[PDB]
Amino acid sequence: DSPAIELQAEAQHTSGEVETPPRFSLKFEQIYLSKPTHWEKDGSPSPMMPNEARLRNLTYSAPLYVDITKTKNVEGLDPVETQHQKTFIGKIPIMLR
Amino acid sequence: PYGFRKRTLPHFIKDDYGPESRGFVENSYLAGLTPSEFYFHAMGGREGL
Amino acid sequence: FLTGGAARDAEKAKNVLCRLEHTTLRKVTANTAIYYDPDPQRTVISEDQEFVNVYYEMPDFDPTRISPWLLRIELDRKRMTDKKLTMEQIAEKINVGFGEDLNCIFNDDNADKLVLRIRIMNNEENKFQDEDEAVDKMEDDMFLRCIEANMLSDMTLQGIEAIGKVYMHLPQTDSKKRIVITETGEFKAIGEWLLE
Amino acid sequence: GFVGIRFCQECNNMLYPKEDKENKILLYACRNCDYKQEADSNCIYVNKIMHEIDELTHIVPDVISDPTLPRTEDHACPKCSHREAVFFQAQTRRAEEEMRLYYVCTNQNCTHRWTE
Amino acid sequence: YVFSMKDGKYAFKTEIRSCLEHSSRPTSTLWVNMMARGSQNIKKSAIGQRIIAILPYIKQEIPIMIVFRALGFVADRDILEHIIYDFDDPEMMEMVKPSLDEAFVVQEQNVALNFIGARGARPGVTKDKRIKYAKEILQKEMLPHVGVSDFCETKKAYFLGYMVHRLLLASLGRRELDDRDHYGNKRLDLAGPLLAFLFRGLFKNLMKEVRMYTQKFIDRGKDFNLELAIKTNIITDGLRYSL
Amino acid sequence: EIQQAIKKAKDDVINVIQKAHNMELEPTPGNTLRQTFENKVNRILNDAR
Amino acid sequence: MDIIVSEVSMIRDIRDREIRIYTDAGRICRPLLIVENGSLLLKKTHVEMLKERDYNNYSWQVLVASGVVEYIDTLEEETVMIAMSPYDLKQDKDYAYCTTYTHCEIHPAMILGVCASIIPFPDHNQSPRNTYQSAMGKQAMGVYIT
Ligand SMILES: [Zn+2]
Ligand SMILES: [Zn+2]
Repeated sequence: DSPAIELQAEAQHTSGEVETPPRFSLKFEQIYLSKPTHWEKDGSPSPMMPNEARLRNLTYSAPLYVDITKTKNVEGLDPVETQHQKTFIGKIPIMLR
Repeated sequence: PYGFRKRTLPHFIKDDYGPESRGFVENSYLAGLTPSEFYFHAMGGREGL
Repeated sequence: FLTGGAARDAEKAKNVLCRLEHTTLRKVTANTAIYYDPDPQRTVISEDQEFVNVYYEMPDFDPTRISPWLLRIELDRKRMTDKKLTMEQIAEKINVGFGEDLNCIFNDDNADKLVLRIRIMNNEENKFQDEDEAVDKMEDDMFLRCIEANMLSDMTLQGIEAIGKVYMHLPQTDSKKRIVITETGEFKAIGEWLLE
Repeated sequence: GFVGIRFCQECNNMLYPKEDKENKILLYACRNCDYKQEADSNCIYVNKIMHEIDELTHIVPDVISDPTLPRTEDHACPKCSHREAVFFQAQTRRAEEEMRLYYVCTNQNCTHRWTE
Repeated sequence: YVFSMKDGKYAFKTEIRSCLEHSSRPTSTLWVNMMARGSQNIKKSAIGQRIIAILPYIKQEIPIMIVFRALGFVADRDILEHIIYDFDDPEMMEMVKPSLDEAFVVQEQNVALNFIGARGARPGVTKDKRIKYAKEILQKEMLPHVGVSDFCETKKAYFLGYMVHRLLLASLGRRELDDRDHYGNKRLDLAGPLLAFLFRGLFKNLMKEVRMYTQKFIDRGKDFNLELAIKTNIITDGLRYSL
Repeated sequence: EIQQAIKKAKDDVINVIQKAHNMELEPTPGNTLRQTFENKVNRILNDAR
Repeated sequence: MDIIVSEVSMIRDIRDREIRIYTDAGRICRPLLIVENGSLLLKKTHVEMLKERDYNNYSWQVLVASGVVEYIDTLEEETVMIAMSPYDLKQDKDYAYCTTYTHCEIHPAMILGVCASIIPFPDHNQSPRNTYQSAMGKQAMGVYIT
């Protein structure tokens, strides 16, 4: 239900401005939730434990991944689609049991 | 008060003014209360607090 | 507290209560209606016809100058008895609350219902008055409705407007009773009637 | 008796009372339109302070299909002589000062409502 | 909900807090009130009780009949069919009189829209932006639970007539007044809807930050990186702080 | 004896409700029929208690 | 259990000619037995099936889906008739308090909460003292977790 991101370039501070600027559209369509996994200082993932989160004062959270559809459209040219799948956007906390 | 539509509880009948639905307790605390009059005693005891 | 026969008789104490309790039209009447009467001596209500021709046989005003719009008020007999009012007091209260602008015709004392016919006389000397612009030019039935709301919701037949419900009772303790000294030297508490 | 209002046959507005003097007859006319008609009655506004409610027509006859309502089997129906009836008090702001019981016949074909 | 005021200029009020389901643009409160009889005016004595409406984002009082004429109903009979279901009822027919007796100047839909828009916040000029703003209030603010799209004025007029019908029923005691502490008129917000609302707020903040990033990297004519566009600390930090 | 007195008070308040439903309860001055009926029921229950 | 779930609340306002359907969150319900013709829908066959869910599989959702237990919310309580016990159902019609029963309570003692149900015989005590015991029931000492 979120509105799609619609763009239009406005290079009004420079000379030779193109009358038909290129445009972008961004859409979010899919949500993937994984298991609660903690990344350490070296970046190695490991499945966190609620006892481990209690002892290390960590937050029992799981990362969320989103699929991004990016359409690049030029006035007078065919738009092209790009899929940025499994894009990490943040960790949501997980309630136990 | 009639919290429901003309009823203090759904276990009574509408437009009933008898002492069972009114809030009168016919039993002692030694004998034990019915659940409706125990709820009415809760109604009475909340007002003091 | 009361003195004399009012403190010992319930009827005079109730007459005191009628002089103290706020009695508007809301506490005395049954219903109101607004009629159109083209012929005052040949009105649409047949039950009025037995006495309205009595009132217009020797009228105090020209019947051709009165307005065709009539205000018919039917009163309640039980509240009329409870407030101990007579009808001539109500007619006098109408005539002093509205002046000469309204004519009041009231029913008999032993009728089945108390019927009131209130009319307005068309003041032809005031119809030529100038300085009348954007002042909500007002129709006669609408004027009858607004003065009907005025005599239903604002005026007082008897009592005090600042006094609401009034109760009559006898005290049962020796605090609101009248304590007097007898000829023997004892203290006697008399439970006189009193108002709250 | 009591009277209501009438709607215009041309623009469906109110038809306000009006008095003209060439025929001594009230005309119920249109104020945004040019429609008018004669007066069947003579009242324009009746206000009742102590109004007599006919609440027997006010109560829905479907309340026989209500498990929360009381039932009686001694007061017979005046219409179809049904022994079973549903008695309840009215809901208006005038009837709580009387403690008046209102009886509805439980027969689906009769549905008589009365007061004892 | 129908409530009664012991003090003030309102004898009875009807309040509905309407919101679009599982969406943004949060809950809007719509009131329809009746005027108190105790008004010290000679002209208002015969008028008596009068029905008014209080709109979202409007600080003024508008009668319900101008609102009804703004929905596309210029005839009184159609509006009375919308409000009064049975034409044989005497006193309700008498009770719906004074608002109609007040509303004679407005008899057209665009005049009603101008009447709505002239009393709202930031009033426009030359009546067309006021008509558009009145349509915006009547379509996006008045009852979003029944519909926010076009051609939803019939269901909105039906619901408005039902709610005025409920208020005038409660004016006579034919239906009992609503109770504030009656728990049947209450709901419980658990972790679900509350975390959903935090997700709405943090998602709006994330979309605002992403839009800012791509707007400051679109004016130079260059492209952008989607992984560098999303600041992942926003939602996690907000949820961690609020929890 | 206590149970018989409680049952007698319940029968008395049932008879009070029946006579109020049969239009036989005359209201006292100073209060309405609602307040008179409630005061009679409360006095009966308090006297029984 | 075909189309409409048991979570959906529904009211038939008979005196006002209304039907209200509520499917939204925030509502609170009690599961209650179903009574028609002065008899429970729960039989001894259901008791024998509930004696073998300890063996294999006859879970509570099967009992709800059988049609004998319904989730009645606090809005639907104004239109239904609920009893203490089947002993109220077996009363003769000459002295019957009611003859049209729609529901029956499984047990009244579940109207209490967690810290108020720990009182032995709470009906023989005082309600402010029961509230006091619920207040200091959270301040007791013991093994809080294993
Ligand atoms: Zn017309
Ligand atoms: Zn019958």
